[PDB]
Amino acid sequence: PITGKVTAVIGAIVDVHFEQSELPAILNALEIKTPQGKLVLEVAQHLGENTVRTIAMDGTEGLVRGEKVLDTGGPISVPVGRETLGRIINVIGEPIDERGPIKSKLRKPIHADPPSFAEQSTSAEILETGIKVVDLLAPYARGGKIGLFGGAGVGKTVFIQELINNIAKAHGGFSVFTGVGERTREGNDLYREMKETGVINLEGESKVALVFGQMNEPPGARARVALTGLTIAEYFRDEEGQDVLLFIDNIFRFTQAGSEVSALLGRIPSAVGYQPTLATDMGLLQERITTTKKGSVTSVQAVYVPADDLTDPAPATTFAHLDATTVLSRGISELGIYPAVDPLDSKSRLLDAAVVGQEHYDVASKVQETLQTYKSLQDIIAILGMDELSEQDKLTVERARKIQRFLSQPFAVAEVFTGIPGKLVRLKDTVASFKAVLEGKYDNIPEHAFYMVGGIEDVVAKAEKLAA
Amino acid sequence: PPPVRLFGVEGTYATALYQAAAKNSSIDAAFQSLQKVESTVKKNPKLGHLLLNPALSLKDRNSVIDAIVETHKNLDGYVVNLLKVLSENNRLGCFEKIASDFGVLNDAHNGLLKGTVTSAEPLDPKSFKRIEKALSASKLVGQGKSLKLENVVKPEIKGGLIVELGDKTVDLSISTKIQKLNKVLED
Amino acid sequence: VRYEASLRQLEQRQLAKSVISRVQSELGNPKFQEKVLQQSISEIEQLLSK
Amino acid sequence: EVSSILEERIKGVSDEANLNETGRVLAVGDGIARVFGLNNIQAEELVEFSSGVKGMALNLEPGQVGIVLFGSDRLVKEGELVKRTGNIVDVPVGPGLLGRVVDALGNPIDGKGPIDAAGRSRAQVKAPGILPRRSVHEPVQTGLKAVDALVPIGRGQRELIIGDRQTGKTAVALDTILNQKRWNNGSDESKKLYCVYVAVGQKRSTVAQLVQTLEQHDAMKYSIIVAATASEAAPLQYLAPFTAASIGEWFRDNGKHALIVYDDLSKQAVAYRQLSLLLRRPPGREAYPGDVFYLHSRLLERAAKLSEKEGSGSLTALPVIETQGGDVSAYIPTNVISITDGQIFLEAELFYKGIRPAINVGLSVSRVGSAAQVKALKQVAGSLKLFLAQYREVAAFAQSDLDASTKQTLVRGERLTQLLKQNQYSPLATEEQVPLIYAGVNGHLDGIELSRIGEFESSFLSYLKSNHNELLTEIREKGELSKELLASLKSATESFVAT
Amino acid sequence: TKAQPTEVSSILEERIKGVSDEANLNETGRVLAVGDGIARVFGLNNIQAEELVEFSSGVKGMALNLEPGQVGIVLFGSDRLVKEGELVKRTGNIVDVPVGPGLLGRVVDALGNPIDGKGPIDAAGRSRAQVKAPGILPRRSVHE
Repeated sequence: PITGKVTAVIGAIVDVHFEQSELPAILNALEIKTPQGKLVLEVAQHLGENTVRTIAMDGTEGLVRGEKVLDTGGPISVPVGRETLGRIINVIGEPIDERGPIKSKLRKPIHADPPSFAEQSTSAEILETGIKVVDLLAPYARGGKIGLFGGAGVGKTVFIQELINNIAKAHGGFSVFTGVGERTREGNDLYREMKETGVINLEGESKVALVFGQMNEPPGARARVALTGLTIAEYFRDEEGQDVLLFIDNIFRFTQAGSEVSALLGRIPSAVGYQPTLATDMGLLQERITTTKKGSVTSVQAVYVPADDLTDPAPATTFAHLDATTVLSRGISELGIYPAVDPLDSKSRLLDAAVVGQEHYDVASKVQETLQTYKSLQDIIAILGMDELSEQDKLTVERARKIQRFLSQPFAVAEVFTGIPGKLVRLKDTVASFKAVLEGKYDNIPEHAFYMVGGIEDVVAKAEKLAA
Repeated sequence: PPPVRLFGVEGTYATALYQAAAKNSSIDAAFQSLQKVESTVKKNPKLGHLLLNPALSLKDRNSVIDAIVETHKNLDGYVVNLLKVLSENNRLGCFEKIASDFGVLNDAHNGLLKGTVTSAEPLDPKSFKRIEKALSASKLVGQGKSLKLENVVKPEIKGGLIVELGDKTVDLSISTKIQKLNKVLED
Repeated sequence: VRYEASLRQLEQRQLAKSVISRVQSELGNPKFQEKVLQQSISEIEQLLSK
Repeated sequence: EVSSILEERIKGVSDEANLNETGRVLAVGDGIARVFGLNNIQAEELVEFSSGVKGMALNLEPGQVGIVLFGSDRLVKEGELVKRTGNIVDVPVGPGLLGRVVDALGNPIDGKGPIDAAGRSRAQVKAPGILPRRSVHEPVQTGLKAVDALVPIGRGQRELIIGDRQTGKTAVALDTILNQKRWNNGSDESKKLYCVYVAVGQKRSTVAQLVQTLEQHDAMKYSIIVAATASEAAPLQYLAPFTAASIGEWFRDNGKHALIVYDDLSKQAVAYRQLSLLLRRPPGREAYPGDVFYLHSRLLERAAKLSEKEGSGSLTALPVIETQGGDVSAYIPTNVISITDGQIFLEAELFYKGIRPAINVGLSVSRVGSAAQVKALKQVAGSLKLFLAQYREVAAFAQSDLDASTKQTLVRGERLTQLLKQNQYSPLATEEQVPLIYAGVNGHLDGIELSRIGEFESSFLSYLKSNHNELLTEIREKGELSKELLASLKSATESFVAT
Repeated sequence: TKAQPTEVSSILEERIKGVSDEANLNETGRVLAVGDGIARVFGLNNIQAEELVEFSSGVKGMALNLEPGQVGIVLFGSDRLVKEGELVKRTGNIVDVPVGPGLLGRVVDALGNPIDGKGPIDAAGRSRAQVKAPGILPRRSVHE
């Protein structure tokens, strides 16, 4: 069998010298049986003389040089099935939810190629959500990558949970929360919250599958957690048809992990230190997220900008890949608005007069223009007084503060936590609500009574009952 | 392929030579002839000193090989093709480097270990035999892996001895014992 | 107390050069032979015990 | 005498050796002995030279193993037997390190005595999983009102202390240990925080003062001081937090709690830079290894508040990072900032303004929050945060003519700033933290002049003790503030403001 | 002493064994050290500079570094498909792409493979990728 003895351990770059004519191919997966169970090395070079240069996916401590290695022959094949759902699964495809051996029937190689032109999005359609704010002010796309901005404090995690529920209703989808550079504390919190909010119901169904990749996990395994998550997603899209939504945590820490492995590989750091292969690797990752004939993966990513130095290649390249960005604000949530979305920061290219229709585009522009004018108005309103400004001007401001309240809707997932039943509102009823609100028909109704509601119709009732 | 790796370092030459000449089964002949032509080459003072020296060109080196193949013929023509290769590779100083390595590979194939009894004095023939016996008695010298045990006298070591073989040494020298004793009586 | 402690250290250093003197005595005598012989047979005893 | 010492020393070279696998130095340069031999050799294995020095082998090269020396090159010389100790780096773990200043190996450098140890456990041990962890409910109290309330800290938690050296960087850390003396007295061993101070790149003269200070405040008896001094070699420095953590795991495992304060991981980084550069492994950004991030992540994620699965115990950590301008931009700060949950940002401006040690608590943050805060202390200090928040903004108009609202904020805020001043090595009980913040919140401090805040404090506390140390004892024991108790407290404070 | 791409044991063994290097290293190569989308091949002595080589991998590559008895190709193709010791055969032509008139209405990738799939290639000729731009005298005043 293909066997070789470890012939160097300079860093975590472990060179294995194999007996001749047992030729490997680049991107193979080697497994070294170890007292650490196994050490999984991934062949990333051939150094000739039937020697390799590999990266590690497991720790390299206590290695006695000359250890025999066995070559699987190709990229690690990571379990897939609906058995993976609700299971935190490690890079080596083993429980870190600790709910024991997954019964995932088939496993599939992690390194994989992006679909052909045909099986890439030729026309893009808007994947629906129950959140009206999302479907208006940053409509989610089919195949699209809409990269969330605005960290937890806006209820980011709860927002993400809401999305999982919405996706399930929306298509029939599933999700996979893949976490890169996880803080093991935060991972604990997420697992506990996710269990509680029933996106992972042990007895019940678990839509989201969890893959967490701690920072402590070696840089090679940090880079490969993302690809593993993606493989599950593509199994969902291609082999279960289902559209999925794949969260990624910091793609900055994705970058950092890739950058480190490049330097380890000896490859010269490119500008700002970031890897020379940054573009292509991201390119693969964000072109395996697209609309095939079957499903479509879509990816919501977290971008840990390096001190808002967007100019830097790692953010710039990230923004180059991201179709839309949803920019939740903590200011907004502090105005009591949950959704915490700040639409004067959230920007999408999926707001076009074709993508969502001309009427929607015009309506959106009006709602935005109302808010923009309202914001500027609030600047001088504080000194001048609203009542001292034009009847038209205070009409706008009054309508706006009511609109602002109308944006807020309880979240279905956290319905238990708030004690307030959430709202799942379809796109058509979203359009209807804002048109009427633009004509301010039922926007002659107090702000508090236009607060924390879904569709326009629902809040006609609430308006009356509040007054009564 | 070679039964043992010396991890190259011009042992890559030795390895290549080893397997090629092993299948030609002419490694003993090669080694002996290589030693023999080397002894009289080294004892040609010009190009037994200047052979080491890299003064020689490519073209001048090739002409050196022609002189060398006048010095002996045959006894593995793969080492004769090696001479050409080495002149072309312009290394002829790490020629004896390769010779030493080839000897190790050759005698490894034969299955023979070389040990040493570095000592500060030339020991008894009783001592020589007893150590040689002791090493075979221990599994350290396994069977089919022969022993050449060479006691050497080194002045640097002051008294006692260190037996070495199998990359395991037992050093019962006075110098080392003295080192620890001195240290603790200065600490 | 200070000088008493200093004197105690000085004694160790005085005896340190004496240790060196005693080392020279080992290396000259046919203790040099007899104890090397002892090391040889000791090495035999250990190595046969392997 | 000299003879008793001789017998000990000779006893210490009695019992002949019997060597096994050796290597021999080919050439030794720059703390990188390059050894021929050591065919079998665990990674991070300890090897002991014939110069007696110990090393680890970061490069295992194919035919030579490039040992890294933990000491001076003079000792080493060409052709030197390098015996293979055959044990990966391990350090004693056990209660014997309590009240002991030890070097990395574990040898008492204070020489207070050999370590009682139940194991020697390896230096780098993988982080405890998702499910081994549990939410942090227990607060840790530093006896500094601002830290305990404004920046609420728990046990298990890892939180940064990024600030400039010698502003009593060490002093801020030491204060916690002293308030933890109170808790230590408290029988439960989740309250007995067996603190570990990891002094990295710190001269022995300074560390001598530290050791003495701990002893003075009688806290050096549940303390452990891991010492890797300025001159102590870069392998020791590199592995010093790792080995130290393993000690911490023993406490955590036993269900006990402890606090490990790494000061400063910046010098741990520097040591790794020395190692990496000498091992020719490329130095990362700012000539500081790129997988220094990887090291920090491994080390800092062993700090955890366990679940009852692995017994609810913990290993609080407080890494200290030294900045020279507050340059968080710098690669080593950026990495650590990401890994830690919460930050304490200590600032120079405050120092000059008489807050010594000096903390800018506007720029301090917690990302573990008030879940690790006493319920009582939380209740009477929400208000404080908001008043101070306004105070920051309204400090930007302070320097004349001002609306009454702005001026009011300034009155409460200036008094509060004076109240939040603190001097080194003064811990303060929770039953006295709760009253002081209440007064400020009720604006009762406003009346008593700024200069008279100092006088107010001691007097107020004694007055509270005289009037009702029953109330104080209720705050401590109930741990909660009953409305009747705050009613009485409000009356008491008013009375105290009167006299 | 020094490192040479002929220190390789398989290279040395062929030489020591006095095995011939005609037309297997004059027009065929055998891959040596490969990784990082560049491959180092031994032989291909009749390789032209910037020729297109077809590997047995299937991968095609453009010679960049023509080195004494070695070539450092760039792989127009995944490293997955490439293994060490593959046989590299000269395509024999400088890198050219099909050029013609009937490419209108069809996407092609750089090689010329229609990646919309549509349009089975209709191209009159192929023309070398690097072409030195027309002279001063070739240019004339713009007006359209």
